[PDB]
Amino acid sequence: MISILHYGYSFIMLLGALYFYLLSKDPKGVPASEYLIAMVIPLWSGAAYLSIALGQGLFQTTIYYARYIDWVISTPLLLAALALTAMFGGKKNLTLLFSLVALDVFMIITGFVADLSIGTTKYIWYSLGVIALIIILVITFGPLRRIALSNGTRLARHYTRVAIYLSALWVCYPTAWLLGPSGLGLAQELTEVLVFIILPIFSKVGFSIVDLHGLRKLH
Amino acid sequence: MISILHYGYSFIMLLGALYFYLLSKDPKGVPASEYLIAMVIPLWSGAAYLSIALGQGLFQYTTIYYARYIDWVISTPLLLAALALTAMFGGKKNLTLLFSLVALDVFMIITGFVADLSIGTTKYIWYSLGVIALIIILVITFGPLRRIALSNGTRLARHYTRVAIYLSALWVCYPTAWLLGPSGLGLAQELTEVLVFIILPIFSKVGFSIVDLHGLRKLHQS
Amino acid sequence: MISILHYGYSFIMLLGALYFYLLSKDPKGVPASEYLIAMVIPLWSGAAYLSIALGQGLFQYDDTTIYYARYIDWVISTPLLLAALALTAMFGGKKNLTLLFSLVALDVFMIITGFVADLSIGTTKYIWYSLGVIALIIILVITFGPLRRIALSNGTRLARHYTRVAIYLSALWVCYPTAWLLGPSGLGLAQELTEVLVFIILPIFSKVGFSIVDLHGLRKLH
Ligand SMILES: CCCCCCCC/C=C/CCCCCCCC(=O)O
Ligand SMILES: CCCCCCCC/C=C/CCCCCCCC(=O)O
Ligand code: NA
Ligand code: NA
Ligand code: NA
Repeated sequence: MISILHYGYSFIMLLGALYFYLLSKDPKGVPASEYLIAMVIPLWSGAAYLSIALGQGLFQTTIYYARYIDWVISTPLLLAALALTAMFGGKKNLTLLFSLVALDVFMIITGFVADLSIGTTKYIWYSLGVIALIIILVITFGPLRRIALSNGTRLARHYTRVAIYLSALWVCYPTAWLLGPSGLGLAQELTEVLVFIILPIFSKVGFSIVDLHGLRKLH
Repeated sequence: MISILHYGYSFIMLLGALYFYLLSKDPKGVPASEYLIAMVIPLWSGAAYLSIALGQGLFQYTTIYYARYIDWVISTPLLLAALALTAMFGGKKNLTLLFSLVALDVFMIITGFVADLSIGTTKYIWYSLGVIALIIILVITFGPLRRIALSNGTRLARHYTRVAIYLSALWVCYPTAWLLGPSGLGLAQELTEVLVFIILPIFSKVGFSIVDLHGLRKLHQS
Repeated sequence: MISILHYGYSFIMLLGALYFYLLSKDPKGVPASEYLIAMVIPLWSGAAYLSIALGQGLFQYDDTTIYYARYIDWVISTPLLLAALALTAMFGGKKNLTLLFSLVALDVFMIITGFVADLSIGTTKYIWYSLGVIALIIILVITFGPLRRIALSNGTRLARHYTRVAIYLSALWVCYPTAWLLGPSGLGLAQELTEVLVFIILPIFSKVGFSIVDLHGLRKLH
C-alpha cells in the first residue's frame, strides 16, 4: 500500500507540473519566475516520493529520509512563492524572502536531526524547528502581510487567502510528526504516511493552483 | 594507471584555470563573471578528480566513482550558466531561464548518482529521468535560449550557435558512455569508461571555455 | 567540560543574534541584508555547536574525534562572513557580486578541503590542508588588494572602517589552520582540550565580535 500511495502521489505531482507549464505559456501578467517555482516544487517532491515508492528513500522506526530531501528544497520555494505574491506589482524585499528561506531550511534540518535523535535530544531539535515555524508565521501575518497591503486591496485579499491556506497546512506537519512514529508513536505509520501523502498534494499543487489563479485574475 | 590518468586530468584543469585567469587580466569587454565561472569549473573538477587519483572519491558497491557526481553537480550548472550568459551577451539577462537550466541540470546529475547506486529496472528509471532532463536542457538551448542569442545580433548569435553545438555534442556522450560502461550494460571495460570520463571533460570544461571566451573576446570594439 | 563549553558558546551566539536583531530595528543607514547575515552566522554556528554539546556532531575516526559539526558550521558561516566583509567594502557604491561570489567559492572550497583533510591520513591529509591554505592566501590577497581598492573608491571614512574589519577578520582567520595543524587533526602537538578551547574562543570573536565591530562602524557613518 505504502509503495502505490507514493507512485500515485508522484503522478499527481507530474500532472500539477504539466498544468503549471501550460499556464506559463499564456501567463496573464505573472512573471515566469512564479511559473518556474510552481513547477520545481512538484517535480522535486514527485522525484523524492518516487524514491520512497521504489523502496529507496527510507532506512529501517522507518526514517522516510527522502521526505527531508524533498522539503529542504520544496518548502523554501513555497515561502518564496508566497513572498513574491505579497510583493506582486511592487518593489521586492529579497532580504525578507531570504529570511524565510533561512528559517525554513533550518526548520527542515532540525526535523531530520530530531528524527535521528532519541529522548530529550529529539524534542530539543523538534522545539527549535517549531520556533523557526512560529517566526515564519509571524513574518507571514506581520511584515509580509504589510507588503501585500501596500500592493492594494485585490492583491492583499489574494495574499491573505494563500497565507491562511499555506499556514493551516503547515501547522499540520509538525503535529503529525509529533503524534507519529518519529515522536510520541500514538499514530500508526500507515496513518502518518497517508497524512504525508494528502497534506503535500494540497501544500504543493493545491497551493500553486490557488496562488497562480488568483495572480492571473489580477490581469 | 587509473590513478595517474586522474593526476594528469587535475594538472590540465589547473593549467586551464591559470590560462582563464591570465585572459581575465585583459578582459576585452567580457564581464568578470564569465572569467570567474570559467575558473571555478576546472578548479572544482580538478579537486574532485584529484580525490579519485588519491584513491578517496570512489567505493566498491563494481566501483562507483562518486567524486564524478560531486564534480558535475557544480561544474555542469556553471557550464549552462556560461552558455546562457553567452546568449544574453550585450542584452538583458533572463535569470529565470538561466535558473531553469540550473534546476534541470542539478536534477539530471542527482538522477545519475541515484541510478549508479540502483540495480535492475530501478537503475533505468533514474537514468531515463536524467535523459528526459537532458532533452529539456537541449530544447531550451536550441529554442528559447537561442532566440535570446538571435536578439543580440548576427555575430553574437553565430558564436552562441557554435558553443551550443559544441556543448550539446559532448553532453550526449556522457549518458551514452554511462549506459555502455560498468554503471549500465557493462559492455565497455572500467578502463575504457575511465578514459572517456577523462577526455570528454577536458573538452567539456577547458575546451568549451577556450571556445566561448575567445569567441566573446573577438566581438570587442577597440 | 567539552559539552558545557559548547552549551556556553551556543548561548553566546543566541545573545549575539538577539543584539543584531535589536540593532536591525533602528538600522541607521545599514541595509537589512547586513543585519540578516549578522543574525544567520551566530544562529547557524550556535545550532552546529549545540549538536556537539548534545554529543551528536562528532565521531571517532583513526582513534581521534572528528568534530564534523564544525565543518557544517563553517561551510555556511564563513562565506557569509566574507559576504559581510565584501558588502562593507562596497558600502555607498556599486556592488561587485562577482568578487563577492569569488570569495564565497574560495571559502566553501577551503572548508571542504579541511573536512577532507580531517578524514584523510599521512601525505593525503597535508595535500588537502595545503589546498585549503592556498585558498585562504587567495582570500587574503583579495581582501587586501582588489576588495580594499573597492573600499578606497567609496571614500576615506568608509575605507578606514573597511581596513579595520579586514585586519580584525584576517588576524583571527590565520589562527584556524594554525590551530588545526598543531592539534589532533594534524601534527598532534596541542591537546584535544586546548584545540576545543581555541575553537570556542576564536569563533566568539570571528562571529559575534566581527559583526559588532562591522555594524557599529557602518552605523557611525550615519
Ligand atoms: C540555513 C542556511 C543559511 C542560508 C543563508 C541564506 C540567507 C542569507 C544571505 C543573504 C541574503 C541577502 C539578500 C540580499 C538581497 C537584497 C535585495 C533586496 O532586498 O531586494
Ligand atoms: C566551490 C563551489 C563554488 C560555488 C560558487 C560558484 C560561483 C560562480 C557564479 C558566479 C556568480 C556571478 C555573480 C553575478 C554577477 C553580477 C554582476 C556583478 O555585480 O559583478
Ligand atoms: Na506567488
Ligand atoms: Na559565456
Ligand atoms: Na558588512
